[PDB]
Amino acid sequence: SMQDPISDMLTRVRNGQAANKVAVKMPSSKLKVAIAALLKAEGYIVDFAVEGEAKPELEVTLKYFQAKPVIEQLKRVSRPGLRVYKKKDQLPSVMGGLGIAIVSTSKGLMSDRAARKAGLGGEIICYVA
Amino acid sequence: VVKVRPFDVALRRFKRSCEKAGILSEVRRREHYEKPTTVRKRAKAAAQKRHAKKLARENARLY
Amino acid sequence: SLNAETKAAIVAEYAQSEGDTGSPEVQVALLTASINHLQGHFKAHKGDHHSRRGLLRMVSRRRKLLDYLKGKNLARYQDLIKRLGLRR
Amino acid sequence: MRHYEIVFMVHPDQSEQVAGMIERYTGSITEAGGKIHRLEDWGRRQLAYPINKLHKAHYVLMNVEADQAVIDELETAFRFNDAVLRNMVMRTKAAITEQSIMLKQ
Amino acid sequence: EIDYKDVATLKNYITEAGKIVPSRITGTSAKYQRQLARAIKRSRYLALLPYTDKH
RNA sequence: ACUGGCAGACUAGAGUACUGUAGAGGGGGGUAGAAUUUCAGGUGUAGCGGUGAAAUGCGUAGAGAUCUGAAGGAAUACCGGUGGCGAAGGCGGCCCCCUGGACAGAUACUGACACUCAGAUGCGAAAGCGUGGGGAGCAAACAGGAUUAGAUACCCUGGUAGUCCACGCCGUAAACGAUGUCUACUUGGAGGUUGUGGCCUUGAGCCGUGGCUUUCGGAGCUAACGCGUUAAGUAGACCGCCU
Repeated sequence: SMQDPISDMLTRVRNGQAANKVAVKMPSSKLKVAIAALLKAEGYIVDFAVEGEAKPELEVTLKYFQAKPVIEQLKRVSRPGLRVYKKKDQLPSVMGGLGIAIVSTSKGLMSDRAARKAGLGGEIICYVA
Repeated sequence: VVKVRPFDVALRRFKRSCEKAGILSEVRRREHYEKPTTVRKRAKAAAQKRHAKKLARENARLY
Repeated sequence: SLNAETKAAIVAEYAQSEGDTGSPEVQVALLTASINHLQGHFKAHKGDHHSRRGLLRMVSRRRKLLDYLKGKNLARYQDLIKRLGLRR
Repeated sequence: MRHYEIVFMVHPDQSEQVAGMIERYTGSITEAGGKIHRLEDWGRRQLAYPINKLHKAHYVLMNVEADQAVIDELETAFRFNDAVLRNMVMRTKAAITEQSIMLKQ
Repeated sequence: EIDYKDVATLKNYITEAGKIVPSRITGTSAKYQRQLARAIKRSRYLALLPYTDKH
């Protein structure tokens, strides 16, 4: 069964970037869209779009720079089989601060930088580098 | 079966009428018991060789 | 094995709505009918191990649907049990 | 009910009895709610190999509708009738009321 | 549409020995070949075809 | 926010109903033809059989060969296929009866009912075991003949258990793809097979769309060999296992 939609999102992006696909579509969800918004903010994707009302699909436009894919790493951290929650003082730095770690805080979903500045910890979704 | 309609023809026609009923082929099959495993092993290697021929015989400069 | 007329008798009897084929109630009732019919077969055909694997999938599936419904509406679950004669 | 195609081949000597057979056999079928779709006495024909040292036999083709109980009856009849040399009963999907290759010839 | 009664057709698909001919030779579709082989074998039981040239 | 709970909602997962389709899927029963062996009779007359050669063996009491018949058992030539079906083991003549699964199309239904599974349960080649049958062929053991330095072997002539059936038991195999199950994603080429739709079937076809399967290869992966959309790639869930 598919028991981790988020990891599926990340896989789809990671495999898209690997196959030099322009965009990737997947079944949308709140958290997928939230992730896609952060990834846009941080400049790792080009854009996203949620089409459909009945069964909404998400379309991440992937980003390349010098014909290498912008996303090098897209590691899921908090799996379903092992959740990972870090306090603010214990938030992961990624690629020596040059990558993000997507934290889910109780005031939304943010990069580890913004979480530290906010003095929130939360659930670590993934590392993007 | 060959009705002699010269004999020399008739025996050649005979010899080709029994090729085509795989008669001698069949006797040699059933002289000794081929164990079923061995039958299959032969049949796979047959197919495998036949393909591995055609494949590289389409890849078939020399000079 | 259950043909179409016998199915339809059931699908009409246990339907929880209009042209309900898919309620637990219908599904379980059909499986119960299949299982009960097939009991004759395996009395006459104990060695039929291959068909029995298919019998046991019905037995399994029944349980799963029955565990579903009990989890949803316990009262519906209690009805269905009583109507079918299942001691689940 | 199910549709069958029955071919039974009668011993040549008893070729006279054949027409009697057709009647009585279909009798049982017709009786028990059983349609007879096709009935094609092909006559005597040369057997493609000896059956009981016989070289000819009287073929009879009969397509019926019936329940299996009726055909269980027939197969047993054909067994014990010493004139009926072979018989192949085949379940068919749908009734056949045409004419066969055999009779077209 | 193959009948155990259509001897004439079936005979195009048996050798002189009585053997069923490969689908490779005849060019029959796998599905057809299967249905021939079944018919030929029913014919043989009704002594409409022979099993063997010998008999 | 995310995970959980609780109360609802949803249809993509999973399942149901309908109609088809292909198939050595399973169980039961019947039957056909070829062949082997034995037997009976006919013909016939000195070999036959076997091997590297030979001998044991068989044959003048008539073999072997040939014809006819009979009786048995076992297995189903051709079709037949890197075809098919099955969870795996495995499944091959034909016919019937009972029966499982898969797949496709179409519409309707249920509404996460799912995935995996410690322990548990069931199925599980061949050999083997019990009881009762059966016993053509084959053949552990065994006997004899050869070979050899020897030959407790290989080879030859025989040959019993076993092989077959019923009902149990056993629970193992290089039970192998030496590759856990489930899910999603990621260039292609050539095939096979089984559905379905369209076109003009304007002429066997061509083009879509599914299922299953074979092969070659790209990226990637890998110690390498290789694997390569049926992954040994990219990820997730769970189990088994290694040190």
